[PDB]
Amino acid sequence: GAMGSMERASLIQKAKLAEQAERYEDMAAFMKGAVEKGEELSCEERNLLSVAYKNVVGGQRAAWRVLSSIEQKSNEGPEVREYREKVETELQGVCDTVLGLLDSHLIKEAGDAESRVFYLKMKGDYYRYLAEVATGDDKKRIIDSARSAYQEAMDISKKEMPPTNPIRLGLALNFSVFHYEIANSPEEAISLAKTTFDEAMADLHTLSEDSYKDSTLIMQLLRDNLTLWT
Amino acid sequence: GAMGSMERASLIQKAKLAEQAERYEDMAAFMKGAVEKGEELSCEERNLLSVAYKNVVGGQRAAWRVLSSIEQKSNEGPEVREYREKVETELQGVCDTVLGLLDSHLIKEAGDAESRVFYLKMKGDYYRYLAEVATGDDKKRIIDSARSAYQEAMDISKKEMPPTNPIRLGLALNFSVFHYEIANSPEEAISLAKTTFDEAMADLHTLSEDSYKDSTLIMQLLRDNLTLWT
Amino acid sequence: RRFSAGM
Amino acid sequence: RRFSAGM
Ligand SMILES: N=C(N)c1cc(-c2ccccc2)c(CNC(=O)c2cccc3c2OCC3)s1
Ligand SMILES: N=C(N)c1cc(-c2ccccc2)c(CNC(=O)c2cccc3c2OCC3)s1
Ligand SMILES: [Cl-]
Ligand SMILES: [Cl-]
Repeated sequence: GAMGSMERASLIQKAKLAEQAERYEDMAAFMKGAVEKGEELSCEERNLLSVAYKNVVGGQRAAWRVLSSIEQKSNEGPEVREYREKVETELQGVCDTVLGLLDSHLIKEAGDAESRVFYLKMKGDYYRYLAEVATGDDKKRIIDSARSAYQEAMDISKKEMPPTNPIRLGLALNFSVFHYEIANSPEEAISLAKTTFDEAMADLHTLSEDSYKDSTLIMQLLRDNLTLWT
Repeated sequence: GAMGSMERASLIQKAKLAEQAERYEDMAAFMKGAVEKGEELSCEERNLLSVAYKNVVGGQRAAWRVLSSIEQKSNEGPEVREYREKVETELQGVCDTVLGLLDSHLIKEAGDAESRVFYLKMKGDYYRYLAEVATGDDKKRIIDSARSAYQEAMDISKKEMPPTNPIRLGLALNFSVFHYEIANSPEEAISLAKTTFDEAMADLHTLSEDSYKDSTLIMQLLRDNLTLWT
Repeated sequence: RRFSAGM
Repeated sequence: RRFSAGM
């Protein structure tokens, strides 16, 4: 790896700098290097990993959707399809890289609920991004891989975390989006969002002012989706 | 070049797609490939080239300024300097690529005023970006190279273009920014912006409604700079 | 557009 | 921040 000669601490420091500079491809490369040092990641480090790849894949997904729409309109030369394929291939490569980091070896070394749920949610997320562009023989298996990762994360989070935990809430939010637009299960999506919102509501009284702000921020995303979906 | 096997027309088509997808590094790579086909560029094609590299170098410059500020504060480990240097080197490479396209062989083949002024302005612009980060033995020569390109463009534009021409106006705007913040000549900057604005004003009566909108848009940038500078 | 956690 | 043409 091109980051093999840099100290772990310097990679983390430079990831934080790259975030401030909005250099998210650099940020992701630095955090990939940090993961490849082989040590477990702290809470803050896990968030840096997540933010970096979310921004990288988010730009690719937004581009793919623009190109796919143009391509669709043009089917109502080969250049549109070719360029959509180029972006799609690059996106799949990013998802494969993230999934490879989780499988080698973040998940197997993650014993605490906060770390294991975080990584299993990420695994579901990046299989979901693969499913957004999937069309061939393996699409159903891609979908089931996302479902399986989300489900294991949900099972742990329900046993080990309070209903206001922000990781638990963000997991439920994304699993509900999975149901709605990947699995064609809008009723499951709505039920999960509502149950998650209501159980978090009833737990807010246990929280500090800061935790309350953290949880209600994500609850608002659940509510906004319910308003869009109902 | 990695774009050597693609048709010129397909490269231009994909540059337009990449713009719609906000994939500006791709856009620049496609337009570099189009230039390297060896034919002159049309007005529209010149704009695609300009937009692509403006967005690429603009992200790098914005990142460099964030990092340089952090570095300065830290001088009131080596990681901040190292990462600023990395971004700076990448930025210089982009400027060198653009300047190489202009020198091989866009400028020498540009005979019309609109194309020659466009390219000489671009040459000034990318030497100016080099000057923004320059500190060593060659900084004065970098500054003079920007000045020389801007000056030749100004001389042609004054002889061959009306004072409301948008290329002429954008050239004068950028040469005025060069004076203000690169050449430490704020009075020259203010004088150029004011004279450019006033001579354009007096020519607006010759324009169509569409041209009037084009010219007054850039005049407003001249005015806003004068308000900031006075 | 619906929200996911990262957005 | 001052304007240049590209912005
Ligand atoms: N560099 C970054 N972008 C971050 C660094 C740290 C960090 C973590 C631990 C210690 C120090 C810093 C982050 C922590 N989580 C969030 O911001 C966040 C996002 C969504 C929901 C919630 C969140 O907080 C709890 C609720 S994000
Ligand atoms: N793809 C793009 N981003 C563009 C394609 C074309 C184009 C050119 C010729 C024919 C067809 C399209 C562009 C033309 N110029 C501008 O927009 C512009 C920018 C600044 C000032 C002015 C401008 O217009 C005159 C005044 S920009
Ligand atoms: Cl392509
Ligand atoms: Cl670096």
